[PDB]
Amino acid sequence: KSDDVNGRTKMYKNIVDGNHQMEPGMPESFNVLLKEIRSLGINIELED
Amino acid sequence: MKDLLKFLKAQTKTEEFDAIKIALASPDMIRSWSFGEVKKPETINYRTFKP
Amino acid sequence: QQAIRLLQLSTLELQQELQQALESNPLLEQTDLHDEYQGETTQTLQDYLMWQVELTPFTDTDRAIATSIVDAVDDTGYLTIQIEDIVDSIGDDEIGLEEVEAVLKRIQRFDPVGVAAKDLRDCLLIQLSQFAKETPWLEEARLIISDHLDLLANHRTLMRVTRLKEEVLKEAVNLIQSLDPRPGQSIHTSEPEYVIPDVLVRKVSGRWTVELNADSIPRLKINQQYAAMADGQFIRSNLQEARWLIKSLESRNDTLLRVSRCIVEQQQAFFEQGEEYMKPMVLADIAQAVEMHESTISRVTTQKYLHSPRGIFELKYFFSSSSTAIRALVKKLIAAENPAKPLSDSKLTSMLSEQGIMVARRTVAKYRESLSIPPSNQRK
Repeated sequence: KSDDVNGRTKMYKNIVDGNHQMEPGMPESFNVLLKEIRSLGINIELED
Repeated sequence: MKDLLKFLKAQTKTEEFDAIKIALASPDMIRSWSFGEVKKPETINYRTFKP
Repeated sequence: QQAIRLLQLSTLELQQELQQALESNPLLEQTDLHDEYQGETTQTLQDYLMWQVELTPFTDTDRAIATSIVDAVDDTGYLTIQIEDIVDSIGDDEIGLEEVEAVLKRIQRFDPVGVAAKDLRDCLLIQLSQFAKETPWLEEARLIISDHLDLLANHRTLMRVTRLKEEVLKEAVNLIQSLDPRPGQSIHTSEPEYVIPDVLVRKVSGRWTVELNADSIPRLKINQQYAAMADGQFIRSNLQEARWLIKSLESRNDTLLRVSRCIVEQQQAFFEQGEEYMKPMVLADIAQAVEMHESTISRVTTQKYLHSPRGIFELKYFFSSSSTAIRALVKKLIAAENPAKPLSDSKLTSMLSEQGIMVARRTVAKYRESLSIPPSNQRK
């Protein structure tokens, strides 16, 4: 609905097509929080 | 080629993850994320608005 | 030579040089330090055109071709690349140069209609294709721009070539004038670029205050907690250099203020009415008014800009390297106002002397005669 950068558009191209589904991905503001923590002397990664 | 770049960026946005890591940052690591050193306090040029 | 280089740099360039110099010696500006959230929003430009390609099926292979087009779209709305040049960008042999025309037209047909069209006649011609709507005058109209007959309208020379009937064709050309040539470029919130004023000028009631200066002027304070007085002589030598610096800086502002007073006084005629028609003051003429050397006044004149009620000016443009303009002034003045009391010849010469334009009582008469208007005969 809101947060995701790509998911909103890839969803919009669906709603009009008539296929109600989602390709969620990850919220963008979490990707922001990662950089904001990364601005300190702290490192935060994504494993596995 | 150009399709491979254009969509490669799109379909590899589907790259996934798990298990958020946390640690302390080393000077070599902190320099790893650096694309350059910010020397000058100025923001934008003001003669031209190119930064 | 530290003072001479100090004066004539750009006000922005000077403070940049001092900032480096300020780091090297312990002097401090006013820091506004008293020791005890959103500037952003989204906008869409070509991003709007990209909304098209996601929803409209091109399949996968053609969508990348359409995405390659939107980059080439200028702010004006036309392609910079050649139709064969985007063909080079895709780097594929399956484009055929025919398929690119197939997709290029389809993105042209999404609003703004006419967009992303080479040569502007496309834009006008491909404007018309969707615009056709079966009617009314376009059939003759589509002929003019398509046939290369677009030499016109340079000017009835078309009639010889077009053979349509004369005056009715203007009801086509009139319909041609209703097409937007280049959608959709629209105003963003850019102020746009504003030139920070050096100096300032305006008129308080019945007077002219050139007092200036904008907040460009750096305010430097040489006092710090290092007032303590090889080591100690370094701080005395640097403090000595810094006390000379503030003095030389204060003199720059003192000179700008003075030079500004004398360049506005000499040129006021231009300043008071309109633009140009400036009496060509010379650097030496202003150099004679005040002790300053011509080398120093040329330097300070170089890059220090000036704000005026009409326009902003480099102060170098004030320099340079008659009857008609005054006539229009006479006409404008006498035609203006005069609701009951006509403006006497004496009053005109008074008004023009007040504003700085020098004309004799007799020359105003001859100028008014050449204008063909009799003085003061007209009244209530």
